[PDB]
Amino acid sequence: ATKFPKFSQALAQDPATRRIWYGIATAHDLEAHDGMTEENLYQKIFASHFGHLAIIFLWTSGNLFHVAWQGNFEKWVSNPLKTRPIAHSIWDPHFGESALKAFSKGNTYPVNITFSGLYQWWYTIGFRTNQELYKGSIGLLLLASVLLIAGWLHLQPKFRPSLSWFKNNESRLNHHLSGLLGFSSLAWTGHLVHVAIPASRGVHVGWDNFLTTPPHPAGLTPFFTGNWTVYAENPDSATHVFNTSEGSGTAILTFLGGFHPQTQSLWLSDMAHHHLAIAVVFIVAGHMYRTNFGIGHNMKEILDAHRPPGGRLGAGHVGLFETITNSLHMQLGLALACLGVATSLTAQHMYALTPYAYLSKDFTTEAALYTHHQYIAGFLMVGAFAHGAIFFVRDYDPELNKNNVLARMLEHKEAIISHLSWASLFLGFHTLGLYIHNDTVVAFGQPEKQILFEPLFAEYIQAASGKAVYQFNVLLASSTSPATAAGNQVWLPGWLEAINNPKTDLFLKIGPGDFLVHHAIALGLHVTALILVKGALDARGSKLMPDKKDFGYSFPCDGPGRGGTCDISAWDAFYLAMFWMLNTIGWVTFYWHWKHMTIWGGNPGQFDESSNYIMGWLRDYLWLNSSPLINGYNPFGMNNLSVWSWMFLFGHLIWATGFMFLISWRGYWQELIETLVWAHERTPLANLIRWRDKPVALSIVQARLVGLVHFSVGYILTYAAFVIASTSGKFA
Amino acid sequence: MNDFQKYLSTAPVLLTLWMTFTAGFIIEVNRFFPDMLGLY
Amino acid sequence: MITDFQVYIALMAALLASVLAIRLGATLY
Amino acid sequence: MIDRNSKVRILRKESYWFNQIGTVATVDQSGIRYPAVVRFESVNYAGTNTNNFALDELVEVK
Amino acid sequence: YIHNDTMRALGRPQDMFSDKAIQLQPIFAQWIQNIHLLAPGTTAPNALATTSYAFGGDVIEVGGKIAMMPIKLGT
Amino acid sequence: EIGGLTKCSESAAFTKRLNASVKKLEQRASQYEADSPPALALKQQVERTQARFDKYSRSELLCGADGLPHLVADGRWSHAAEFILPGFGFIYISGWIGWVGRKYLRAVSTSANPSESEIIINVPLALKIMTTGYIWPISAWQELISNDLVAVSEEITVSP
Amino acid sequence: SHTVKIYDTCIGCTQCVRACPTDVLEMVPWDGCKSGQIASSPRVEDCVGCKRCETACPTDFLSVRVYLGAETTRSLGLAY
Amino acid sequence: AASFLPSILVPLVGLIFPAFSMALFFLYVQTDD
Ligand code: CLA
Ligand code: CLA
Ligand code: CLA
Ligand code: CLA
Ligand code: CLA
Ligand code: CLA
Ligand SMILES: CCCCCCCCCCCCCCCC(=O)OC[C@H](COP(=O)(O)OC[C@@H](O)CO)OC(=O)CCCCCCCCCCCCCCC
Ligand SMILES: CC(=O)O[C@H]1CC(C)(C)C(=C=C/C(C)=C/C=C\C(C)=C/C=C\C=C(C)\C=C\C=C(/C)C(=O)C[C@@]23O[C@]2(C)C[C@@H](O)CC3(C)C)[C@](C)(O)C1
Ligand SMILES: CC1=C(/C=C/C(C)=C/C=C/C(C)=C/C=C/C=C(C)/C=C/C=C(C)/C=C/C2=C(C)CCCC2(C)C)C(C)(C)CCC1
Ligand SMILES: CC1=C(C/C=C(\C)CCC[C@H](C)CCC[C@H](C)CCCC(C)C)C(=O)c2ccccc2C1=O
Ligand code: SF4
Repeated sequence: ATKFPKFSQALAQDPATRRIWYGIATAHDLEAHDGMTEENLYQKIFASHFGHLAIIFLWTSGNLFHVAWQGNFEKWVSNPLKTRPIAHSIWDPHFGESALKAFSKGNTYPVNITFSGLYQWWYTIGFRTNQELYKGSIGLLLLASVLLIAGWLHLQPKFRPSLSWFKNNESRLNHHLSGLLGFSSLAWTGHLVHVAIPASRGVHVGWDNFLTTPPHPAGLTPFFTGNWTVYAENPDSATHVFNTSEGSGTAILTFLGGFHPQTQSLWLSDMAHHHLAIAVVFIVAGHMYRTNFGIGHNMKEILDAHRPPGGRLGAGHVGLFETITNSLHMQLGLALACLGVATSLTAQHMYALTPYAYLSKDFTTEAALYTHHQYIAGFLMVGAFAHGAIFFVRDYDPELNKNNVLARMLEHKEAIISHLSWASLFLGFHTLGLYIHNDTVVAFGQPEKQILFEPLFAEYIQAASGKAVYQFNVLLASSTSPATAAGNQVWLPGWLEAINNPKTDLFLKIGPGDFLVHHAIALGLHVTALILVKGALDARGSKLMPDKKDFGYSFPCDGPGRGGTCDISAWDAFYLAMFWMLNTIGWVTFYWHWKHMTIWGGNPGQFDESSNYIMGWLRDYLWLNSSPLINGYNPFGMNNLSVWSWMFLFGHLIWATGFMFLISWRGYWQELIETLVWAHERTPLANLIRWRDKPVALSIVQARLVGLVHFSVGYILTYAAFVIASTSGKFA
Repeated sequence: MNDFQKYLSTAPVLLTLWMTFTAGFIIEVNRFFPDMLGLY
Repeated sequence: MITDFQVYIALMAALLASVLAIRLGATLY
Repeated sequence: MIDRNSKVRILRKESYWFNQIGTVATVDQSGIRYPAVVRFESVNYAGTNTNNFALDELVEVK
Repeated sequence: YIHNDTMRALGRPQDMFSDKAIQLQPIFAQWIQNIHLLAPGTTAPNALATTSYAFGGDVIEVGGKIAMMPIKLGT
Repeated sequence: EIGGLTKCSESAAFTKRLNASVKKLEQRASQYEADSPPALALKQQVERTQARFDKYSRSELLCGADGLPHLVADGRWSHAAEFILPGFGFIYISGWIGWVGRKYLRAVSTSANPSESEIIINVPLALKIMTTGYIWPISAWQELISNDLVAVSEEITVSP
Repeated sequence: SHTVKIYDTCIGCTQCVRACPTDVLEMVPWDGCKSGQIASSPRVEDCVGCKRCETACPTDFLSVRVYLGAETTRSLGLAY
Repeated sequence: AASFLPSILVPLVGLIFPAFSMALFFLYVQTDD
């Protein structure tokens, strides 16, 4: 093309403003660009990945640099529980003198406090001085440059990888599993043993003395001799003060279980052992596929041979090998799905099994991290289903996958969708019904008539791991259980202490109130899934539009006929599911925050009793904890929470603005724009200036996207302010 | 009469009557057996 | 304390990244 | 067999009445592409109750 | 409104559109109010009091509670 | 007890709630006087309150720390009154309604105008069909094993 | 601009050509149907994408399908 | 002194840079190669 969308003649030859809008949003769909060959596609994608990696490293470099140049890491290291971590400095020419003072509280210059947890992580991993952080930043800047060079290099004529190289699954998997994940873990345990653990005990091991400071007194003698037990002897005493030698030990690899008494975090020795074990597992697993050395498995054969003899699963997995290798969308979907689960797990396990020192005592940071990863997880999950649908519309070959496990899924689509619908209905009616019952009776002044179910099943699981409050004498909660006898001399001692300590988030106590919220979360997952799954299955066709596959993943509609076909494309399913995703994640995050807020405040009872009905959430959570935020700036002054206050209102604006695009549709606006064109052409003086791109209204799908973005941005921003200002304003 | 009975047999009318009856009997049960959260 | 020289060195490194970034972008174009 | 007043099951996947039963009204014998005219008791999303199908798309049910 | 919000948040209350800073008084309305207040006995000679105490006058109280009072207009 | 709960008869919080509730009503009644219709009403209300708490106390309900009754639903028959027994009631009634509805729809489907009988119900027939739902469990099973309930891929399906 | 295609299931009802707001469709002689006529789309350069034609088709599935595509002044209905 | 950098760079990054970038994009999208 000769216009902006060089990759699309259709858009390029467009006489309106759409040319600009669409060109920007269709830029990264390399597969649909004019004149795209598969080889070029892969090559360009590979190079683009190098660029993304570089951006990630530049981002990390910046954090280190700004903390080192404008932060208080060293002071924090000295007094971790009495210093507020600094992120970066503030230079806003719009600030008033008062603001300069407010944001400069506790320091000598205006500054922003970090709620990212970097200080704790770096403290745990070994960083003790600002100069060290600087070196890291410089190194990452260099690595970023190297990655950029690689992107250019592999796009050059003699270094462009072949399409075959891009499809050698065995070699990549072997290498990625054994080297990227396995050896990297081994390297990490090396760092922990050589640098981190020594630092925790007061010894400095850096690039200056690492080659002459043995990690363990015995040496590598025990390792090669086979007497590995030596490395687990003399674990740090329970009276050990972190970052000092008082009460220190010599152990480097142990399975103590539990948390360091003073830092209330997992033992470093245990983490080292953890990564060492994981390393061996992955390195071994990376020797499973054939890679030009004779031995190994061929993935195609494995998939083809797996067909249940009964015939209940049809022809089995035959045909899937080719489908996956020849479809980038399916690959992306599988990846996003797994990463989404991982992100949720990080959030869930990181607040219970605190990994970093003094992180549990920083309430605001702990709250931010959870909400951060949970939201990212939602986006990652939705994307997986989205690309799954794109696959069906674009890359699915009905003939190749004949009676395959995948095809049969599309044969009982109605069954799946219908049953998922029933589940959603059941959960919805009863969950809401029970909440309303509890609200009404309480309102009428009769709280004794509430329907409160104890979460017995969950309580049982907690007891099974050792919790004793519930009084369920089972498994690890039983002294006579075979399980207790097994680990009583291994890891249970430490675990049974933490699990039965009320001041830890390991298996928090649950009650009737938790039962209901969990069932609400269930509703969210099921309903969000219904929308996404339906979109995927009904993406290649439906009774209303039996030829949907010929129109694509995203199209405005199919006309006002046959009853009306608005929002009938698969893209619209993503659009609709996004709202539900936000709602469910919101419920999850609200639950975590309120529960923890009450615990931190010392009144766990408030949640226990007020969480049973809806008014409680509104009055004892949203209304009560909004007081610090809404008073960031008042008719009498301002404080450091002013920025957070302003953002809260800003979020509401964006959210509501989104509604305009969602409820108002194109026809109205197009007609109005026409009148404006008339005016400009008929008004003297302004007539001198004219447009080169005809002014037109936004398209149907465009408006949907714009609206969803406005809704989403406002949603996240408003909650971000609340979770931070409320927690910090009250407990910090 | 026949025609009126047909009108009374229309869906909307029958629903209202049935629901009124159902609502009434539920209310009456609670009037005589009140405050129950279980079968005792 | 990060010295001025250290800060200036960092800035020089960033510049290299920038020039190498423009090229990658223009090569992908 | 397809014939007037016969009952058949549609075999056109794009049809609203796929795997459903209809009554053959008339079958044209002039070589038109879709000779049979089947009538259904249920309206489609458009409100029609009839369509013309080829003999292969129809299987007699009895 | 947005200007004022930003200013108060930035610690610059003297730059707000308020009765204590840049002020935007409703002069026209204030004028009409005075006209209506002075009407009784002038432009409305046979009347004895204002049509409404909102325009101006005294505070009418019934039962210790205020029924009507002059309502003033500002920025 | 199960879950560390306590029987409501032995929970102090439960009793405290009772006393407090009654006190509130009584304090209100003090304003009104003697046989004043308002006072008599409030007096009757306290009786109901006392009865409710007593019923729950004599029951097997288990209260928590808040002194509020908590229900148990793990399948134990010790607390079957809380969920299992009432649950059977719902299933029986719900099945009755569904079964009779399906029966009527299928019955009027073969009529002169199958759509007029859905907007204007044939009351006589409906009542007859409605009464025959008390044995829905038996009828349903019989219909399943007779291959008359579940259809066999002779139903419309999507293009893919 | 847009693409309009006619399929063999046409019955020559002429309803589509009588609904087009911009004269894009015509009725041409044919022998595959009893009516002896089929629809054609000689002037797709004037299609605005209304889909009124599709709404008028009586066939089980539209015999006339409009696939929206490249946009021009004519297709975007711009009088300015 | 490095301390002066915040007051020399921020004006450029938030005002000069964005302006020139937007101008270039406009010229790029308004050109007919
Ligand atoms: C040992 C050699 C080796 C190594 C180290 C790598 C390393 C890499 N390759 Mg690779 N590659 C290799 C050999 C190797 N390759 C070979 C031989 C081939 C040819 C067959 C390729 C072909 C190839 C392609 C075509 C591409 C790569 C890409 C990449 C990069 C992935 C992006 C990244 O940084 O993520 C690294 C991420 C991490 C280290 C974090 C991992 C986090 C996970 C979630 C941990 C999970 C732990 C555990 C399982 C979770 C438990 C809980 C669970 C149950 C939920 C990475 C740098 C991609 C790239 O970006 O290129 C620029 C790419 O597109 N490679
Ligand atoms: C590794 C992750 C990954 C990758 C490589 C891709 C890659 C791709 N996706 Mg995909 N996607 C992902 C994750 C990913 N996605 C996730 C997580 C989701 C769920 C949200 C989706 C949902 C999704 C949909 C629904 C669609 C794609 C599409 C595409 C393709 C084209 C993308 C495009 O046109 O963008 C071009 C560039 C842009 C759109 C610019 C993005 C601008 C964003 C929307 C606004 C930025 C936010 C805002 C400005 C912040 C300001 C706030 C401030 C005021 C504070 C491309 C192959 C499209 C397609 O058709 O593929 C077939 C498509 O329709 N994806
Ligand atoms: C408060 C807002 C709200 C509410 C309540 C709902 C409710 C519902 N949505 Mg929904 N939705 C909303 C906003 C909302 N939506 C928004 C903003 C969007 C835009 C993204 C969507 C997009 C959306 C999609 C895309 C889908 C839904 C679906 C559903 C249903 C899920 C099944 C369910 O919960 O059954 C229970 C339903 C309820 C509890 C709600 C109605 C309750 C009434 C009052 C009846 C209560 C009866 C009570 C228990 C007593 C009964 C006995 C009595 C008669 C005596 C449900 C009806 C899904 C669906 O169709 O369901 C399968 C679906 O696919 N919604
Ligand atoms: C008595 C009639 C009847 C019967 C037997 C069924 C049976 C079924 N429906 Mg269905 N349904 C009905 C009416 C009925 N439906 C009506 C009127 C509606 C519109 C509101 C729906 C909407 C509906 C949805 C949206 C879904 C089902 C689902 C289901 C299945 C699971 C059971 C369930 O959750 O139902 C729940 C039923 C409802 C929520 C409908 C409310 C109850 C109705 C109004 C009772 C009707 C009684 C009738 C008026 C009595 C008149 C007859 C009398 C004169 C003799 C099952 C096959 C689910 C499914 O596919 O799972 C596999 C599902 O997702 N149904
Ligand atoms: C992406 C990482 C990142 C981010 C978001 C920031 C953010 C900020 N920096 Mg900073 N900085 C970074 C990395 C980063 N820095 C690195 C690596 C260095 C070392 C060279 C510096 C050195 C630095 C100095 C010396 C100063 C700032 C200042 C500032 C603040 C004002 C903005 C400004 O004038 O920038 C100017 C920043 C530079 C000229 C550094 C080079 C630009 C970086 C390397 C860009 C990174 C590329 C990035 C990934 C592109 C993303 C594109 C994406 C949006 C699509 C702001 C908080 C100022 C400040 O403190 O104000 C109070 C200030 O004086 N920065
Ligand atoms: C990082 C970006 C940035 C920076 C550094 C500034 C800086 C400033 N803004 Mg500001 N502003 C910004 C973004 C920014 N703004 C954005 C995004 C908005 C939109 C919401 C605004 C909206 C805004 C308003 C509405 C006002 C300001 C004002 C001001 C000035 C108040 C301080 C002062 O002494 O005023 C006193 C002014 C001076 C001492 C004059 C300084 C000399 C001027 C700035 C020279 C400009 C020449 C420049 C090179 C031309 C640009 C060329 C082009 C190619 C880029 C200050 C210069 C106030 C002002 O007075 O504007 C000047 C004011 O009324 N800003
Ligand atoms: C969790 C989400 C699930 C989705 C992913 C997992 C897929 C599900 C498939 C897993 C197994 C397949 C299951 C059935 C599908 C099936 O029937 O396949 C039967 C299958 C054997 O068939 P094959 O085809 O493999 O073998 C062919 C024969 O020729 C053997 O050679 O496996 C079994 O035998 C399972 C039987 C043990 C089941 C354990 C029962 C124990 C308790 C459960 C019963 C409780 C009753 C209570 C009394 C009231
Ligand atoms: C699905 C899956 O994952 O399967 C995988 C599992 C796994 C394990 C990865 C596989 C592998 C590799 C192999 C061969 C694994 C087998 C065994 C493994 C793990 C490693 C090998 C030998 C160890 C030896 C010979 C011991 C040296 C040990 C010696 C010589 C000593 O005992 C020294 C010592 O005696 C002194 C001198 C005095 C004593 O006082 C102290 C002790 C006793 C300590 C498989 C089987 O290939 C496939
Ligand atoms: C659309 C689509 C797609 C996508 C899909 C998806 C997205 C999926 C997801 C999925 C998922 C998301 C899944 C999940 C799963 C989970 C699981 C499977 C779990 C399991 C568990 C287990 C197995 C167990 C465990 C345990 C243990 C270990 C021990 C004891 C305890 C317990 C519990 C813990 C694709 C692209 C492919 C294409 C086609 C279409
Ligand atoms: C307001 C509104 C509009 C009109 C909104 C418009 C025209 C946005 C115009 C302003 C934006 C910010 C674009 C302005 C861009 C500047 C002129 C600078 C452009 C520079 C280029 C080089 C990009 C629609 O077109 C529409 C369509 C369908 C449903 C709802 C709606 C709707 O609600
Ligand atoms: S998008 Fe427009 S043309 Fe399509 S169904 Fe909706 S209103 Fe009709």
